Amino acid sequence: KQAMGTIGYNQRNRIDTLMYLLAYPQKPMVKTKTIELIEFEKLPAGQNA
Amino acid sequence: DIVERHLIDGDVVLFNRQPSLHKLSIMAHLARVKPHRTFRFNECVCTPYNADFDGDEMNLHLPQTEEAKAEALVLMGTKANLVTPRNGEPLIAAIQDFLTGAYLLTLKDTFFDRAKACQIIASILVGKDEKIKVRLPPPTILKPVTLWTGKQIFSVILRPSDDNPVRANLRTKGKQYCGKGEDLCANDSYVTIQNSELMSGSMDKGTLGSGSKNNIFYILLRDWGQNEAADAMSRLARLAPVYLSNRGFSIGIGDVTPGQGLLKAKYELLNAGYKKCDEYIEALNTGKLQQQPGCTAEETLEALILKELSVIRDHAGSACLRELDKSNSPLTMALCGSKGSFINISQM
Amino acid sequence: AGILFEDIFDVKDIDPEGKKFDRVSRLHCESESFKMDLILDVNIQIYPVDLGDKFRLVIASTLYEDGTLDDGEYNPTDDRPSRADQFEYVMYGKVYRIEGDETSTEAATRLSAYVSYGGLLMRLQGDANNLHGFEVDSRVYLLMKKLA
Amino acid sequence: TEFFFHTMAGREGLVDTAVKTAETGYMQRRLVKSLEDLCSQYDLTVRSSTGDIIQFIYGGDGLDPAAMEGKDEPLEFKRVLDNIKAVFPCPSEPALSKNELILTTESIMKKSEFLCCQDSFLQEIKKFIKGVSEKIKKTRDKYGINDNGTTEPRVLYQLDRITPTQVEKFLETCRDKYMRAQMEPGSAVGALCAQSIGE
Amino acid sequence: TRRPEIGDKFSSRHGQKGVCGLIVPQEDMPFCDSGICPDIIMNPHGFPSRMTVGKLIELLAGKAGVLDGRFHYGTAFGGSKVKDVCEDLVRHGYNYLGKDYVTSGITGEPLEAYIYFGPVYYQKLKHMVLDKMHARARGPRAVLTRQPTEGRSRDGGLRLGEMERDCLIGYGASMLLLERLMISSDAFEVDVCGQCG
Amino acid sequence: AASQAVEEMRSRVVLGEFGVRNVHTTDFPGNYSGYDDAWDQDRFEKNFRVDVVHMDENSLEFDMVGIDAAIANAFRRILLAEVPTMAVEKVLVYNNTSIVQDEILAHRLGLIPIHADPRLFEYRNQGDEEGTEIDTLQFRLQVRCTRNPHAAKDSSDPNELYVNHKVYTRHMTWIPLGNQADLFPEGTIRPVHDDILIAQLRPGQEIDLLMHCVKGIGKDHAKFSPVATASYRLLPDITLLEPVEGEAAEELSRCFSPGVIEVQEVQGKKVARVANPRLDTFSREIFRNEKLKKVVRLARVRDHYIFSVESTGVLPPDVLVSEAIKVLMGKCRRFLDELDAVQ
Amino acid sequence: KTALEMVQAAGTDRHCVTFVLHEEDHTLGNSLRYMIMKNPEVEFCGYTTTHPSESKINLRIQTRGTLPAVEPFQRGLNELMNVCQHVLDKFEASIKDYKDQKA
Amino acid sequence: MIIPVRCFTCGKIVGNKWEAYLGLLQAEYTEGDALDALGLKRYCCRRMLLAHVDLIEKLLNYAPL
Amino acid sequence: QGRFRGNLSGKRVDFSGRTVISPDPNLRIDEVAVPVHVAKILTFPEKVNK
RNA sequence: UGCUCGC
Ligand SMILES: Nc1nc2c(ncn2[C@@H]2O[C@H](COP(=O)(O)OP(=O)(O)OP(=O)(O)O)[C@@H](O)[C@H]2O)c(=O)[nH]1
Ligand SMILES: Nc1ncnc2c1ncn2[C@@H]1O[C@H](COP(=O)(O)OP(=O)(O)OP(=O)(O)O)C[C@H]1O
Ligand SMILES: [Mg+2]
Ligand SMILES: [Zn+2]
Ligand SMILES: [Zn+2]
Repeated sequence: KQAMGTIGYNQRNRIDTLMYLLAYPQKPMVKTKTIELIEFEKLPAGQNA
Repeated sequence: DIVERHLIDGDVVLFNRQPSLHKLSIMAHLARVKPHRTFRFNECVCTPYNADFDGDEMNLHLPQTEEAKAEALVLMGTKANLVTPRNGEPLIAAIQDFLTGAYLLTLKDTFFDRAKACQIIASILVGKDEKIKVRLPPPTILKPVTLWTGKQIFSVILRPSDDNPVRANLRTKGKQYCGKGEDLCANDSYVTIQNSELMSGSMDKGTLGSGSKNNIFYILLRDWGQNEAADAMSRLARLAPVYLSNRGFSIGIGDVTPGQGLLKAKYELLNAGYKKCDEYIEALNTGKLQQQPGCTAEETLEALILKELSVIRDHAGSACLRELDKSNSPLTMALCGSKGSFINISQM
Repeated sequence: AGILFEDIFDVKDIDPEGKKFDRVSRLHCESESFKMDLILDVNIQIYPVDLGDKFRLVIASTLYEDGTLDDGEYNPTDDRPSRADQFEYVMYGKVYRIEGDETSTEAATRLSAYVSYGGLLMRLQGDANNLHGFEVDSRVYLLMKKLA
Repeated sequence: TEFFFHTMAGREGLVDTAVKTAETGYMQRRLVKSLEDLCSQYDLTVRSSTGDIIQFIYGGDGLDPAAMEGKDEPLEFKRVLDNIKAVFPCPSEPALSKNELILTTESIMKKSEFLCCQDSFLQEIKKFIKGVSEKIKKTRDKYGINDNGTTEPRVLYQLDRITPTQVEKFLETCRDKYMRAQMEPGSAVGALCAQSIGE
Repeated sequence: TRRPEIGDKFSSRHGQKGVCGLIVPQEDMPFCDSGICPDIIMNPHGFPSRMTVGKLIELLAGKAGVLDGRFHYGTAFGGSKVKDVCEDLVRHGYNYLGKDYVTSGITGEPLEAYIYFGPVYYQKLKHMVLDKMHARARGPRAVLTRQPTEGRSRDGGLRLGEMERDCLIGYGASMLLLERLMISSDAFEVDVCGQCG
Repeated sequence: AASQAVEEMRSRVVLGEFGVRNVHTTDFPGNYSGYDDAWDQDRFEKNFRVDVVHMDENSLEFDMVGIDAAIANAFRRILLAEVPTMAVEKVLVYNNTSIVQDEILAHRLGLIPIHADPRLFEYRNQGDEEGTEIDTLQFRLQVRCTRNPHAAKDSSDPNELYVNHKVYTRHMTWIPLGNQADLFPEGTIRPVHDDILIAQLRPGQEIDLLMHCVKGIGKDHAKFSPVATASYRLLPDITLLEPVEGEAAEELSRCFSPGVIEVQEVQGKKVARVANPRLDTFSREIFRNEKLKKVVRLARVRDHYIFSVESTGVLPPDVLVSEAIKVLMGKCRRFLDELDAVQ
Repeated sequence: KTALEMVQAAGTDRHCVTFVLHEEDHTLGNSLRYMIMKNPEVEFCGYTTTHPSESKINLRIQTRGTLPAVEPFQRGLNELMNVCQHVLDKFEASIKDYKDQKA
Repeated sequence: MIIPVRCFTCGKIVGNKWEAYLGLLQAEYTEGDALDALGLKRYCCRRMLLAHVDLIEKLLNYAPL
Repeated sequence: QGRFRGNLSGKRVDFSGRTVISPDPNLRIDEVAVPVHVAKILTFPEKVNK
């Protein structure tokens, strides 16, 4: 719920009081079917290291 | 004149975690300035603060009076509060990655040549230990190959130099002590140290942890003062990570996988327990079931089913512990008591 | 000669409690000349042993046969005629315990010497006459040589 | 189903800890607010702020719980004796018999510096000395050790070896530890008790 | 634009929240036979007490996937089994348990135990040391009670709570408590009449 | 016997089922009785050798025999960090209308390698942000994206609709300073790959910037690292304790690498043997087969290191190894000069 | 100001010396440790890092007899320099013959 | 947002192999064979190219232009 | 938040900081590492003597 | 004042 990552495709025009974005977000390699259902892979919030 | 000088090295400074349960939650330390942006301290003092380095924020206060500074350094000194006033047990002691490192170091399998032993010994020669002689101990085996055991390297921590008057002596039982060896246990779990030299046994939480008495650091504190115990703890915290990194300690999915005999035993135990539970259910529902004293028939059935499930659990755990091979990282960390236990291993 | 003890032993068991350690084994040995039992930790990786092996073992106060007890420091690089030249497996330890036998309630004549070679345990048990010269906090050399 | 039951157990533990935090916080606050007034005076009597005496002596004996080496006992005589024997091994002095040990103990204990010590600690020291003397006597009777010091196997003297130097060192160490383990006057004993009960 | 440093909180998608303890150079990092150096080194001791076998399974599945160019599924009560990813690892020439032969970067000698390498999906949290760093000079005070303000945005100071006062009482440091709670916080000089009080 | 075990400990590193043994270097004087491990320059020069097995552009592989793990790790670390190169450090921006952030753009530009020879430049002194001809290089990047005047009616693909919408590193133009144009021929100072995608643009947006590059080492920042992957591994030597034949021999070919174990029909029956232990990666899959565990002995040669050096294209890897050895020699000479100045 | 010597105590004993080396790391420390450990007159050689924040290392040398422990330091440095020169020459010759035989 | 130029672990140049990879996706090549043909032996570059999401065009769709 | 509990028994003080903690085994047990930034803010009044 | 968080 506090993970840092992209918000949406309009995150650049969006102006909020506090926003955290990731430079090079990457979709997880081990993804649950729920991730595909909620389309989280289109907006990842982490990196694989 | 008054000069509002910056915080420099040597200033007594209070360090506290806002959740305070006992008095040891706040201690007066010596400030050393570092270019980073976090409050860094020795992890051995983590047990009093009850910190876990997962985002905890701690407070740091600077007294504005010489009298307050002296009172903080004397009464709330870290070396002067190594034991809690509740029961006298030492709280500032070795912790995870220090119990396991010292345990793997003091194992009987360890045999170091001259170069590796010299490196591990020199890994602690920093700070106030830069003005003392090394005092390389004589090797144990010398004719076939000149090898230094890990126990001598660990004892070097107790008595680094020749002029050091520390003479540590201890005789206690370990966690995996059999109960009959009396310093001749097959597992080598009887700790015996004479003249700051580890004569027998392997270090663990029972001897290096903050559990209770018989700790080597507690013995040093009670026999030779606070400074010697603090120096020994610093040498341990500087030596154990170096050896633990140079040797390598990892856990994998293969360290927790079950064996074939373990699977067969688990299947047989599950079958037997389910059959006995079905027999108890049939006895209670149809017929008369032996009622245990002090409870009803339903509570008796509940107790019997819990007993059978616990039998299955403990027998599967014993089978897993027997089928597990040595050098297993979960089993190794469970034996030394650094983290986890046999119950967690059996569950996982 | 600083030889405190010397006897030929035969191994009767290698690991009575299982293969606990990869490099170290707990050999049990019995002497032929006397009834001296020996429970000794040995390194099989560098000095392999078998069940039926028979070896001569010598516990000496000093490593030099001339009687010079000057053992302030040991230099492995120094080359000189010493006792270790006549043996194959040499260890350096300290006799850290002398314990009387408790099995015999009365008229007991058996003692046991516990020596810690850097954690490797050696219990030499037998008649107190053979253990003459053994004292606590005394550093000694063990020399073991396998025989045919 | 097993995952659901495990999550139930985890949530039960979480709510238990959540209630425990606040409950023990309130209990600690009450205990400290009640016990913060007591202090150890210089006359070894714990008195309140108004001057009323709560105890004529703290704990009945007057020892520091932080300096309690044993299980609610000031010293572990066995470990102290072993440490004295190991640190100061005198090879040029003969062993002591039971009678000689008792005699030297009675001679050393009757000195002036041991008079200010409490009687219970002296009785415990006498009991430990009698026990170790009985052990030495049993060993010498088992192995036929003669008190004259002319037994041929000298290794027999290494079973239970004690010298008057070690006896003096042990007695002085025990006396110093008992003196340094007493309650230092001025300590806030009440706050320490409140914290050691609340934690 | 901020770079990870000491104090930044990191998560590993398994509740294993952590803080960057040290930033070592690349040459100090251990290396495998292929020459891959790890980005994040995590403590194994966190596994036994928490029993996070799911993290190991995710690591193994991710390694198999990046080896064969696939996306394994970690679906609840299902997903890719361990046998399939083990076969995928053994087919590509890697170990079937993730543990690989690794040489220490510092000493240049191989490690006695194999290291568990694999790609893990780590996520950075909003908790930063830069935003949480706070230091309070004399600064401003409140109008009602002349004491430091509450929050960091208000340039406030840390509060010595009741339990901290209890600890200071237990220690017996009267002068330190007096300096903290009277001299350094709300010291003032009033005028009292000795006749009427 | 005992001598065989001592030789195996002092020459081989055995890999067990649960852990690796004999990993510490022990050939030192005083550790062994029947061996004089004292330093000898003649024996070292006799036993040491270097054999290159593969060498192409931005890739090198060579075996060193006789060197130790300490010097090998030193060479590896010098190659990784202590080899200086040229990389972008300063970024002067003029009206960057791109969606990509300015700091992110500068960070991406800094990671772009430069084909300039670092030996011909010097380290910039403390400060001196203006830069001189000797210790800096300038790269101008000016890309203005606009709509294509001639395109299809639909033009769904961005390539047909817009021009210069993807700012590749080929748009970077080296701007000579002073006499750098005469010293460096045209085409030498340029981006290495020439195909790195820096950013993507849209009509109206423009990216105008200048990049000041100075000499630096990889220890300060990873952007100066010339080698992509510079590592070394011990040469494996798989040995068979007993002759393995039959169908189980085929299992060997399936347990190890496909190219190390070969099966041959000497008498009409298949027997396995070690063909090329170099190709093996030590997957330790032979431990799964219960019967075949006690028939093989996996080991690594202690004094045989295969170095694999894949560079980023700044300079050939042989020159990289030479410069690493030269940097180590320079450190040794600097410390010797300091010691001589002390005494 | 890079390499500084420190005696074991105020007595200024040349048997046990500590060399503090600035702007260095594990590379040169381990290389010099290996090159000087083979000296038969060295009882104890060991390098350590004070703190990962600062770039400095501390080597400690204790000899057997009356060696000033500075002569083994220079010996190890010269031996490492000779080894580096030899490996450089060998690598250059190897690369040259490889280029010759490839064409 | 955009493909990084350098690999996080090793440091191999990977930004220049992105669009061509997309070409291999426009062709009949799968993921594994395309990553093999691109020259990525170690799995770190394979993870870098495979787990990367191309969010630059989605942002340019919201660009002023 | 009353006067006794919020302003008399427990109150706020200056010359103090709050920061996240990170492990560092190379320091003694009686020593604590302070960042340079906080060290420049928290000042100590030293009296000029001989 | 409210609330979401951080242990
Ligand atoms: N609804 C609402 N009430 C507030 C707010 N801030 C303060 N209050 C009320 O005021 C009381 C606390 O006052 P403070 O927060 O101390 O006011 P302050 O910050 O000193 O005000 P300033 O001096 O202007 O900064 C609470 O009991 C709240 O009911 C707010 O933002 N919204
Ligand atoms: N409400 C609170 N009051 C006091 N301390 C708290 C509170 N919430 C968190 N903390 C601090 O955080 C610590 C709680 O961690 P703890 O409960 O021991 O582990 P955990 O959160 O269960 O982690 P696991 O779930 O076991 O991984 C201890 C305490 O100092
Ligand atoms: Mg926490
Ligand atoms: Zn008045
Ligand atoms: Zn890569």
